[PDB]
Amino acid sequence: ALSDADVQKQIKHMMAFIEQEANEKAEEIDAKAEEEFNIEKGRLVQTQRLKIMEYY
Amino acid sequence: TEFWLISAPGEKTCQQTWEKLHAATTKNNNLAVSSKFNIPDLKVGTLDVLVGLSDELAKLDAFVEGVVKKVAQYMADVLEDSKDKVQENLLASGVDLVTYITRFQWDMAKYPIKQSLKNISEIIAKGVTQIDNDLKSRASAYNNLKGNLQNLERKNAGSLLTRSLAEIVKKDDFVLDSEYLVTLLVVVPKLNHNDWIKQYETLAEMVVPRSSNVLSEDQDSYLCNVTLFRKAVDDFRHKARENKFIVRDFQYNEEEMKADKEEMTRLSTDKKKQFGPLVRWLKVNFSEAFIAWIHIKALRVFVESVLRYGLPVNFQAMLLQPNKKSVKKLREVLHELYKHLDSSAASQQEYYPYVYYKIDC
Amino acid sequence: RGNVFLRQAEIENPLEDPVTGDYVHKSVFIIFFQGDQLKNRVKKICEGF
Repeated sequence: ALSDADVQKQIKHMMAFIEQEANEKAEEIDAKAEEEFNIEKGRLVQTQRLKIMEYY
Repeated sequence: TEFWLISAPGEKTCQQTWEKLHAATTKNNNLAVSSKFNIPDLKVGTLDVLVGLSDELAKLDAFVEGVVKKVAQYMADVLEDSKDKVQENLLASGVDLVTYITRFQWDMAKYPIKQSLKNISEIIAKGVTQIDNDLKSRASAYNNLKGNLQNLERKNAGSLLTRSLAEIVKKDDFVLDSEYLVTLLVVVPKLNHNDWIKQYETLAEMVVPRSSNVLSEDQDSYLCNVTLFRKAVDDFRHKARENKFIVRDFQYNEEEMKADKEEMTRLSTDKKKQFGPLVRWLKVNFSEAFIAWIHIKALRVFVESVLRYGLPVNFQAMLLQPNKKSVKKLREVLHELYKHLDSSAASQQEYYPYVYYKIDC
Repeated sequence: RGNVFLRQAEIENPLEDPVTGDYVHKSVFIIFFQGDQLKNRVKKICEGF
């Protein structure tokens, strides 16, 4: 039940919800970026450390 | 008890006091009991998944409604200090039911809003389901106990023809260490008790004479017996059944009758001892369950309000208790007071211009 | 519960229904929504009517 402009107002609801989903995506993407550099760091650090110790 | 809950867009900050006692948006001219609901604030989470979330939440709400009504029905089927008719004043966690719906308390510790609202709904489902399974087990076990009592009383129910003679006769009433004889307990009614005491000699042969000694006399038929040869049991029964001499071969046993009676007394005392705590467990199960139910009802109302009103979490609701037979006048007045909220599209049927769900007995 | 604009148009000279034969006036009042659940149940309903 919306006038010719309240339809657009609640469309700005739905678009701000797409924005909230994009912000949740940004938060989870950054958090998984944090997790991923940690994981890849652990992996490659272990590989390099192992190679150095075997050579030693 | 019937109770109403209405939510609104909340376009003005004066609605903080209008939730309590507005005069212009009063109900029944400041006569209906109105108090602002203890409104929390929760995250949005989703909207595309939210419609189906609210639908399945309504299905689960009907499910838990059935669960709590089933708990109340069972506690009434206990039929002692808790019934649908008498002693029905069962307090909501030690506080009166009306008093707790009017003073509902909302907590974050049990159910963090930071989690998904689906997470909370499924945790509620898990808890209520464990309660329900424990309730089915409790029903089976304790009603089996009550049925054991009832069936042991069924063994204590009936005339002496079907009721044991543990405390009526003695071990010596028959011939212990019989040579070739059997003290057949041919119970004869009172219409014919005076006849066997003379006919016993002729009713069979190869028997013990002077076997006219009666044992006991009962309202339906007089207990009595007669001693006779093992093969002659057949002949005496066939001759005596025609003169109204009912045959009932009773066996005496002190040990087994005593054991059965001791089992009966054990079951009675243990049943009281299990029945007290049974009421306690039923009370706490029903207790935690309705508090979860009022919480989940408030959650569904919140979800519907967020669906309808707008991106802000600015919304304003309140309980409502109409006076009887004036709630149609409220239907009209609140239609007027809430139609200007929409002012366009929303026949009505169930899609009211306001938010509402009904709570009842 | 859908809140998106309305692509409005009208059909004149309503060619008969393909399968029955009814020359009855028609129009379109179309709206788009994002929810997949809506794309299920709304379309189920319209097929129903």
